[PDB]
Amino acid sequence: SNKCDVVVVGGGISGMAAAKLLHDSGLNVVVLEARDRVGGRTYTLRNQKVKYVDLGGSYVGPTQNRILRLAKELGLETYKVNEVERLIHHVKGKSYPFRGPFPPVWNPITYLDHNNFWRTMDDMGREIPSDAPWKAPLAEEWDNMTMKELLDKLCWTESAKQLATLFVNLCVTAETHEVSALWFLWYVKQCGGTTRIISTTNGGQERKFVGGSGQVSERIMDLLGDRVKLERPVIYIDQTRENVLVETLNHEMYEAKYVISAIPPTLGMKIHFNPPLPMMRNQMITRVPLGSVIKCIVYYKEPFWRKKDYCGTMIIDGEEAPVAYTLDDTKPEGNYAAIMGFILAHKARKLARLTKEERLKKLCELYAKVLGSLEALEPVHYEEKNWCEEQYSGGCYTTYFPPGILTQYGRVLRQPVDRIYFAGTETATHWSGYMEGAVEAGERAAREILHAMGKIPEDEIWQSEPESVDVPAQPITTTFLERHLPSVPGLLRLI
Amino acid sequence: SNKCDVVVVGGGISGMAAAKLLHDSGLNVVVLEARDRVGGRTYTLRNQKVKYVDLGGSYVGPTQNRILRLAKELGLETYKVNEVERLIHHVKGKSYPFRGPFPPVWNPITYLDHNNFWRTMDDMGREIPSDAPWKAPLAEEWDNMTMKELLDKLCWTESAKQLATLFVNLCVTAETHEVSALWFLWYVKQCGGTTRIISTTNGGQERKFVGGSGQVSERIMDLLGDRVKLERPVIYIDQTRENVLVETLNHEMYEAKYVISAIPPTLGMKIHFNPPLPMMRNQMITRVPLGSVIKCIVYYKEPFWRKKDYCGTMIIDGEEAPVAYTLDDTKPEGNYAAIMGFILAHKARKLARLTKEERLKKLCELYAKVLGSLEALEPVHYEEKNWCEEQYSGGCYTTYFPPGILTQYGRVLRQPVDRIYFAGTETATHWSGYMEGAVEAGERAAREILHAMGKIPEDEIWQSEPESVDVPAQPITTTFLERHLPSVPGLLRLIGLTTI
Ligand SMILES: *Cc1cc2c(cc1C)nc1c(=O)[nH]c(=O)nc-1n2C[C@H](O)[C@H](O)[C@H](O)COP(=O)(O)OP(=O)(O)OC[C@H]1O[C@@H](n2cnc3c(N)ncnc32)[C@H](O)[C@@H]1O
Ligand SMILES: *Cc1cc2c(cc1C)nc1c(=O)[nH]c(=O)nc-1n2C[C@H](O)[C@H](O)[C@H](O)COP(=O)(O)OP(=O)(O)OC[C@H]1O[C@@H](n2cnc3c(N)ncnc32)[C@H](O)[C@@H]1O
Ligand SMILES: c1ccc2c(c1)[IH]c1ccccc1-2
Ligand SMILES: c1ccc2c(c1)[IH]c1ccccc1-2
Repeated sequence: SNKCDVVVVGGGISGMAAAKLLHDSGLNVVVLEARDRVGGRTYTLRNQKVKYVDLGGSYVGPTQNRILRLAKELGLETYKVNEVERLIHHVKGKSYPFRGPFPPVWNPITYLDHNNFWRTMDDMGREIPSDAPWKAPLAEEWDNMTMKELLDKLCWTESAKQLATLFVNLCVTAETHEVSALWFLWYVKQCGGTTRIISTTNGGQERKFVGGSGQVSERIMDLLGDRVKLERPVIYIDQTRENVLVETLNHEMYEAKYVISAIPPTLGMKIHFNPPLPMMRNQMITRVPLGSVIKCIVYYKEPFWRKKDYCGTMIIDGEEAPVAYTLDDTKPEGNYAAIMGFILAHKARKLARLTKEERLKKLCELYAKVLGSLEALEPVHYEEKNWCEEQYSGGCYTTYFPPGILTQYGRVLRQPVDRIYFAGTETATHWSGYMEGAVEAGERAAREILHAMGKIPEDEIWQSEPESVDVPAQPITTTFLERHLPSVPGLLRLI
Repeated sequence: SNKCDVVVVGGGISGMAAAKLLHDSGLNVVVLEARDRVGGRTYTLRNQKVKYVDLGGSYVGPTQNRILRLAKELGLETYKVNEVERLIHHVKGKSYPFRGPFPPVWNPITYLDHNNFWRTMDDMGREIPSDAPWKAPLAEEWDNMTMKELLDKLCWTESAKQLATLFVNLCVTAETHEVSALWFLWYVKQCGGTTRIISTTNGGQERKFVGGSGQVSERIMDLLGDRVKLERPVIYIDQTRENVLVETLNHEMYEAKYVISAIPPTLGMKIHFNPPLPMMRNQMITRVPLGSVIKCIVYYKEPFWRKKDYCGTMIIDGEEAPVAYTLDDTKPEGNYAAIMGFILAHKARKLARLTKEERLKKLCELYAKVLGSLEALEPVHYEEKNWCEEQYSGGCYTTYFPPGILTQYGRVLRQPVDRIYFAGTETATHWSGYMEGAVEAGERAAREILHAMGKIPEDEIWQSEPESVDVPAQPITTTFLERHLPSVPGLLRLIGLTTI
């Protein structure tokens, strides 16, 4: 058997971050990665036509200080997602160009409804502990409702409901009826709230890595060399003995003092445990699916939308549109002009049955309508990735919690099981579901093990992160009117 | 590599029924069973104190003809669960003895609400195809709501809502808020409806197997001999070559023309697939958890409840009661007096913290109050099984579908993946979640492979089952009043129109 201090299961960002921290501490780490590549839910494809493209996780932003610090240490640079020109909200078959993070509404009733919806999500969020959403004072009430129910309750307008729906679909690549209100509200609040999560400028979509996010995992793999074992899917973990035994599908045996599980919680199901997992984890890892998304990048000779003062961001309401949300994916040099769009939630399932060429045509025709340009009909290249297909991801971006699960099982997610500690973005308390959360969880799990080894004190397991100098956070602000305008039922009570 | 025609993954009733059918058709079958035993979610414990006790699936009933036929063929007999004396509905700290399948109410408004709740469950069920619940006209609308939301819409009394909630908890060992309304309405409909599923006499809980339901799998294992491989958890299935390769955790390799997956759908995750599963299945097997239950059996010197004219059936409403439902589990001979109780859904999680001795005390104190009997405080023995703990079950009784899942993923539950066919009770179209469904699905998967091999025509894949002559099904009947009494909103609509 191959003997080491710690086996890290999964060479995604979380696993790689944990392995790098343990390696840097002088421990012998081995990273066992199921795939023939590192990066997991990050994947950067290189070819002459795109140079490079992120087909998985890509965007980083302010307050994601851990992924920015790790990336900078590995010699990576960020550039800003193009948000110079106008965003588009495409509503009832018409493009409404706008500026700012939130699509505007003109109907005064609809305005109150929209304002109240975003405000209420953050108000509810403020009662949900980041590290313990199940401790929210109304945790049971909110966990026992879907986002669909909450939105049906809150939204007096079809307009607000459709945008809130799009927002849920885009945040968590799931339907409003699929997810716990408590979990969703937690999810938003632990990314710093509605503005932070939805924003390009000053939000989660501000930046991308020059040369692609896959370089974070690739360059930690560069550092660790042969400590990374590719095509080593872990099938079995045995903690009955002095040392933990980790077995891979190619029959290899790894012996460690401790294990970090840096895989999506539900992919814990692909590992056979001895002894059995405790009851609550045994059931938890069956209750926590990942969302559904196809990431699609259409390439053009030029970023022709910029000529019409569109930045390439499109928010596209309604069932018919295959893509509800797009960003400009042009390279910082202004070449390899491209529009990135997500086919979200049920549409990922619906449109997966088409050919690549058919999806390209649907995307091109949608983009020609929304951008109002025939140039959208003349793609020079197309790249796409359906994350629903991935045995070793389960989906993207992340794990959602259906109604009732977070309150009953949420405490389990990072509870050590003897000498197995849990990393993975799902176990983060901030930007859980992001590359940031991956780094937070990997490093926290690694330091749980350093604490178990008597190498660090309890108070050093959870470590704050200095703010990035390259990507500083600007405060999230609201207006007096946004804070105090009445809800639609608020305005009715008054009449 | 160990070569055969069909590898069956899982030695529950479904995989055993599949293996038996294929074996009986002249094929070379292997059953790869993860545990040191067969039976899966069925498990008959034997010791001197209890003689035998089903800690898992136990009850069979009218319309469950496939399990009755399979059991009978294996030499098993059934007996009737005790329903001679009064059932108890325990609501708000008081016991109300009654007779008949549904706890009665006297309050006329409450009467219309209860009547309408049960009627509406079945009315909605009649819209849902057993084999394609996603084809219900309102499939999307019903699949996008929880049972909590549907009860909130339907129940105009707290009384009906509390009984309805208990009904859901008891039926699918899940909270009303955890489960799809479409799926739950399908689930009840595919068991023959509210009366059939809830009833002891003339329903799902009418009978038990003499000696325990574990005998079904054990006796099929005896028939198959060494073809059943215990402690062979499957870890890897490879379909990239001419023959399917199935690898187990101990590194044994099996080579087959075809595979039957007879494991709960989500436990499909414990297998690494080459090539990868198609997208829809890849995601479906992460979206379908099993419910949560502790089955608890408290033993007494005598079935002392019978002397107070109580059959041992207690429907116990509300949060404090660890157990919401009990049946007399006394042996047919009248000895090893016992009360079987379920600790359901969240209470299974909540009370698993306690010691066995502490759960026993809580159950006795409950039974003492519900039965008005100090004798309930004098148990002689106790057995329990928390199914939440089982790596190779995931829970009990069965897989539930959270909102949105059944319409998006439902269609691939039993869709073959190249040379893998899917059995297990979850893939049944009648009494899915039950031993009956396990038999239906195992046999159907087996016949799919027989069809793929050109051994039978397509029209023999799905086979009807002759009605058991031993457990005849009384039809489910409604009275004129039951069909036409207005809902509470129907009564209110009538009152509106009279005053006009
Ligand atoms: C897919 C996706 C993700 C994504 C997103 C868009 C798409 C289409 N956009 C994002 C974004 O713009 N910014 C961001 O921060 N995140 C975005 N996401 C999410 C992001 O990619 C993930 O949160 C992050 O990559 C998660 O990292 P983590 O390290 O937690 O998880 P992982 O990448 O899934 O890595 C797990 C690795 O484990 C291997 N694996 C799985 N099972 C096994 C077994 N049994 N044995 C060994 N290895 C295993 C996986 O192969 C993977 O490499
Ligand atoms: C647990 C339970 C179930 C139950 C119930 C009460 C409880 C507490 N009450 C019931 C009742 O009164 N009447 C009834 O008809 N059903 C009742 N249920 C449900 C019933 O037990 C189940 O529907 C039924 O037994 C399911 O049979 P099925 O054959 O579909 O599935 P299974 O029993 O889970 O068997 C699966 C087998 O597969 C093995 N396994 C799992 N993973 C693997 C891998 N990777 N490799 C190989 N084998 C695997 C399991 O060990 C199991 O044996
Ligand atoms: C709200 C709004 C937009 C996004 C998100 C949440 I996760 C993300 C990743 C890439 C593009 C866009 C998003
Ligand atoms: C409704 C009512 C009662 C039951 C069921 C559904 I699954 C069954 C198995 C054992 C006891 C009770 C039940």
